[PDB]
Amino acid sequence: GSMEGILDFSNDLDIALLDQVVSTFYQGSGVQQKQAQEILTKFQDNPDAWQKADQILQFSTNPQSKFIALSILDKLITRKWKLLPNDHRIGIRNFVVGMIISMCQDDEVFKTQKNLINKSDLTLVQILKQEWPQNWPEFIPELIGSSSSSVNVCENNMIVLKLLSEEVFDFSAEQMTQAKALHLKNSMSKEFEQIFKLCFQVLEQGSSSSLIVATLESLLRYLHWIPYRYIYETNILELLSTKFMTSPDTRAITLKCLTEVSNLKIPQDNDLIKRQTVLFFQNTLQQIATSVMPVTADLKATYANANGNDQSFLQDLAMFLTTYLARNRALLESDESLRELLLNAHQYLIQLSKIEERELFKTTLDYWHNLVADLFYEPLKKHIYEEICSQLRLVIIENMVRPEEVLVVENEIVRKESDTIQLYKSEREVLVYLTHLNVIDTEEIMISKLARQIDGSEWSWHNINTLSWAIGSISGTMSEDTEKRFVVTVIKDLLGLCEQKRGKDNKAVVASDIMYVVGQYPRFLKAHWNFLRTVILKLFEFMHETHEGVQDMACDTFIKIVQKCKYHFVIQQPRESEPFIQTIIRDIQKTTADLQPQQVHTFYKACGIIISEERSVAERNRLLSDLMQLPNMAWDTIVEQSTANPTLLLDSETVKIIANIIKTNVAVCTSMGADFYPQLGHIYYNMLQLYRAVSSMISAQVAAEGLIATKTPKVRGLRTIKKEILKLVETYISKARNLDDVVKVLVEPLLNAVLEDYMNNVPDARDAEVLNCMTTVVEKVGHMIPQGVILILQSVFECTLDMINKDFTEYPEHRVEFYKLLKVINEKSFAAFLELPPAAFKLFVDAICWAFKHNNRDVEVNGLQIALDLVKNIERMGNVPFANEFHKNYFFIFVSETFFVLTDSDHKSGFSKQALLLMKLISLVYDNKISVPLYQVPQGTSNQVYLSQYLANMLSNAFPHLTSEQIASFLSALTKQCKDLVVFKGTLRDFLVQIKEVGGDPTDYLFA
Amino acid sequence: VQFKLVLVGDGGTGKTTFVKRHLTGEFEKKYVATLGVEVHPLVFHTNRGPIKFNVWDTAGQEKFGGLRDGYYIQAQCAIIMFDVTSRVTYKNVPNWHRDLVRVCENIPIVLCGNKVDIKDRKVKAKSIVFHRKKNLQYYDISAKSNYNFEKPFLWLARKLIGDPNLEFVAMPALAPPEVVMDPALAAQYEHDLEVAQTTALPDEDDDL
Amino acid sequence: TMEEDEEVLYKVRAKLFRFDADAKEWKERGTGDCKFLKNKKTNKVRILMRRDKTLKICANHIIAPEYTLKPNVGSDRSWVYACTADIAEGEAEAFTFAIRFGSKENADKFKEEFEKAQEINKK
Ligand SMILES: Nc1nc2c(ncn2[C@@H]2O[C@H](COP(=O)(O)OP(=O)(O)NP(=O)(O)O)[C@@H](O)[C@H]2O)c(=O)[nH]1
Ligand SMILES: *[C@H](CC(=O)OC(C)C)n1cnc(-c2cc(OC)cc(C(F)(F)F)c2)n1
Ligand SMILES: [Mg+2]
Repeated sequence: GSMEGILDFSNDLDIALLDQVVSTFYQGSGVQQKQAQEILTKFQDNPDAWQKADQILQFSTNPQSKFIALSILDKLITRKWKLLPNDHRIGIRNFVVGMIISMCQDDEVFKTQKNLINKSDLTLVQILKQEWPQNWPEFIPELIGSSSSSVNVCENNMIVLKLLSEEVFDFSAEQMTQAKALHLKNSMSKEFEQIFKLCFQVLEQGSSSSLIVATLESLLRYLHWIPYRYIYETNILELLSTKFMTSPDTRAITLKCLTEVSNLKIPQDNDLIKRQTVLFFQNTLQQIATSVMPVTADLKATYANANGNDQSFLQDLAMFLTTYLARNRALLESDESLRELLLNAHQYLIQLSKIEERELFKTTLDYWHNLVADLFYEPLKKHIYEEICSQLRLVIIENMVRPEEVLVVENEIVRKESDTIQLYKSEREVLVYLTHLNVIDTEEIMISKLARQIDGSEWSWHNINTLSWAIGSISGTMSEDTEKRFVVTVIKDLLGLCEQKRGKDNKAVVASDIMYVVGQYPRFLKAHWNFLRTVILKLFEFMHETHEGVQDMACDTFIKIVQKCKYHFVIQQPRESEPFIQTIIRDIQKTTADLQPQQVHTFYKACGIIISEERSVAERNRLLSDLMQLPNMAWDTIVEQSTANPTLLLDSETVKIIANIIKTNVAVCTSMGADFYPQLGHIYYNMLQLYRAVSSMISAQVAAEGLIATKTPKVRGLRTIKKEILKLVETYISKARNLDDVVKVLVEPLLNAVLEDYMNNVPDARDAEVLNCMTTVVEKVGHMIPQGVILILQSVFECTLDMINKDFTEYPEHRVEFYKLLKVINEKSFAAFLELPPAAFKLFVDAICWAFKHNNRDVEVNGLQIALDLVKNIERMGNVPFANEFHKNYFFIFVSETFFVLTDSDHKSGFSKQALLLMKLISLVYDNKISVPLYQVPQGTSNQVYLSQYLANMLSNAFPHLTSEQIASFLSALTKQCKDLVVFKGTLRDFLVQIKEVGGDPTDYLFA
Repeated sequence: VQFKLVLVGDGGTGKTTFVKRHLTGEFEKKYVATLGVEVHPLVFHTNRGPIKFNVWDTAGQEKFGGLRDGYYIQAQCAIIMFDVTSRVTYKNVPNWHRDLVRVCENIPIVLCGNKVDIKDRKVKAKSIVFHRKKNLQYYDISAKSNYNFEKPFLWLARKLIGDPNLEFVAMPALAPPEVVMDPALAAQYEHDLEVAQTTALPDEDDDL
Repeated sequence: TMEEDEEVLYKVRAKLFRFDADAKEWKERGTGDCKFLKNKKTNKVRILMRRDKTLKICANHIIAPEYTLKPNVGSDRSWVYACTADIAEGEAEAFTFAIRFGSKENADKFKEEFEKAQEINKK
């Protein structure tokens, strides 16, 4: 409607109309709410709206209206406070203070408008940040006197002091300059004795449970910084550890306060302070035992029921026990009168450890790892926790989570990512430690747990899985002899389960467990060839099974076993007619008949691993020859049928066959590295012409069908050919040892194939993979092919820049690969850039600065690195025309661009390397490493002086609310510190604080 | 049975993409910075009846902050979201949680590490611990992969309804009507249909 | 839940899109099990498909015999077809649906099952 009326400030505001807009926003709906929101924003952002704050806070019937009004004062206080005339300041102060006392003397407002008082308290604190204590020296002494007058004022001042403590110590770092935070930190420290006094009396005196909670909430923030004396030389620890643990209204905040206490490093030579650290632990554990739960309570059941504040308190308890014991358990390990206290606390953690709540489990597991590592090195300690650890052995074995390798899941046994992965690794680490602490007890549990799977006593998928994963995880902890017996007595026992469970679902389950275990015990397989052979053969059988999960895992296991047992497949073992590699290669086609292509490739990759163990070149190159028989035959047939009739590649089934051929080569080359060259030479020349062939088909299709053709299966299939080919070459060159063959055999036939085709193709048909391949080539060979690097630059530089220099989103994969390529070139073959024409070298600089302003960190970090290595490359040239022409033409471009990203609040993630770049630039001038004048100002003037003038003028126009003195001091301190990075960073960070407010103090830049 | 849900976090983290994914099922690849707040109703069907969230999807960019903490008043639950591929987004979680619990002192809050689908993950799992001392629930999620995308709401619904065994349940499937095509525009619903045929489906390299 | 009195003729995992005619884009509607349900009282066959973890309906309409499965320019494993009465989100709207499967074989089997259902409804 006409909700917009409140925008017109020539009127004087209709408070009733404001409150309707507000109500229509918060309580409203649909479009009316969507229009009220936009009107309120415009109202809030009007620079004059703060003059209406007074009258909204006097006349309004709506709390939300007063809230937003205070939102408008907050923004004035934080950002333009020092601009106001002094009269308006003391005006706003008295108004804000007056309202707070006004709302805290009306007992009904104090209860019902908690948010609006809290927001006022915060607003008052913003004033203190600007005025206290230099102008308001009597704020605190008044505040403590004012607290006797009323009970509502007393607990509200506990809120103001909590907030003040957070704003000074907990959050000053990013929001204040170092000098100002130092200032308010000291100002509070000097006046804390008074504050603590009021805080201790209120606690001891006892009173309203609300005032008590508020005082404790306030105490929690003091404990982050106040000196130890206030905690240990008063009686407050006995208050927190006894009185306040009993009432459930103060119990939550008390446990937190006591967790913060526990997280201090006491002067660990003071037997009187050690006494008290033990005492408040003793008291707190007694209060839990008598007022909440005994140690035997089933905390899993409690947590699952989630009555009231149970889950929160149990989390809070877990945080308290783990924090404390991790720091102070040594206090309890010696005195025998404290032994029961030590164990009861740990038995609580045992009970906490079987709650079903992942993020809590991870909390206690972090502690257990801390404990077991200690018990594994510290002499004479583990015997204390013998009882605890046997319990823990059980908790972890019964809650093992699925490892990466296992690829079958229940939904229905079908085929969780990194959150589970990390958790499993953390359980394994504790369980390994626990196994080393008592290896008999671990086996006893595992064997008997497995003995009861045979019986069916508690057979289930969950039970057999966790047990199978625990067993696999402890590989490497037992003796080889006990392992042997143990391993043998986990497989056979596992076979008499598949033998007797039936119906696919049950057998894919045991199949995944048996596979995980055997794949985890390679040392056993190495010494028992006859069993190893039986496994690989059965693995080959699993590759023929209808269940897709089993199939996929059999391949992952095969390659897993092989990577550890390569050498037992390369030799002719006893009992055998030949090396087993030869038997595997022979039946390659039958073994892999039912596998999907990408599993077939994994199979070939495994054989490549084995082959690479044969040291005799003649034997290996024959092995490689044999392995590649199938795809080579298919390659010869498909090249002779591409030779004549270049129409044969229109067939989509032929496209897929070619692709799978190249991927098989990619897969074997992955594992064989430099040993793959003979096979690459066999296909290189035909492959690169196939690459030329396919390139034309794609170009033809785009012309004949339009850009949409790139989305079609036909063309996408042909682009896969080009990509897999580049990936093969990139793969080999990255691992090659014989670089002279790379340069003289591969590189130029490669460049001729891919470069012109990339430069002359439509953008939507260019392959970013081309760039990635070239990056690898330059990295490994660039120093031997200066003309090749030049050609690569001419081929890809300008055209791909035009792709990415219109926005920040189009062609994301080219964007990243692009600056990857400019980085390596600038690092390895800088000469290629000196050969650029002046027009192209300016585009290069433009391209680098373009990288700065990316928010994508792949591009942003590379860009900054390029700029840094570029400067370094120029300076190594010394005093030479190009270096002088560089500085004159581009020194200030980089400085001003670096400053832009440092100050624009949109490139925070890169602050460190932007600071590093700007510091080097400035240190060039203040080291006189720039021998030409940087200007076009009188004669003889030093570059150090001109830089000062340039920067002072630059910042003044980009930040006109800064005073001349602020900019004068900032640059002075910034240039003095251009060899001290951390101080340098601190000065820039002080600057970024001051450009968000008016009235910044120039002396703050002398903090160093 | 409707609750207010505030959704805070740094810009680019995926707040609105996550909500849109629940409203329509779509995945939006374009980043169009939210301006102030977008309010959306969102309903889930549980075994304890329907539950409705009024999701106040807040803006992350400071230059578009709007009323800022003004959006938090009378909230009954909240999600804080960061970006596991951007360390600084996790660095600021203590700042979003700061302004959120000064206005809402006692509400269930979920902490979400979005974008776990990206493989070059920067914020490592073992380093995510802010939720411990502050009694927040934490989940790895990905609005693009749908990984754990259900869980923030399921947890919150369990905390507001007060039932730990609350579960999502299948809607009733009304019997679809019998409608014949309109021959007046049937000659024109090849226009609207050819366009669709010639516009390639997104993400043809996914598994589905 | 309202599928007591229905038989499952076919089930397949699939992703379903809807075409926004204004913005020229395909937008995902849901991913889950696509079911062909034959009502045991009326013998009419419907498509009903729910999302994976929320189980919300993202498609519910008769497999009308008027409908025709067309291919998409960029996929060999999807079909496009017009739909004039779909009550997934409430009131019977009209849509242009694309549904993609995990393989070309799944798509072809779907097309077979789709018009087998069409003849059943033609009765
Ligand atoms: N790879 C990936 N990208 C995601 C995911 N979720 C969101 N995005 C992407 O992140 C970008 C930001 O989108 P958006 O949802 O608007 O983030 P936002 O935090 O709401 N922005 P703002 O707070 O400024 O309004 C989009 O490009 C989106 O595609 C995800 O799970 N995975
Ligand atoms: C279980 C049979 C089964 O699950 O069938 C699936 C569907 C393929 N089963 C019985 N025996 C094994 C077995 C035997 C082995 O002898 C060395 C080795 C393994 C392996 F898992 F380690 F490969 C399995 N499985
Ligand atoms: Mg958004």
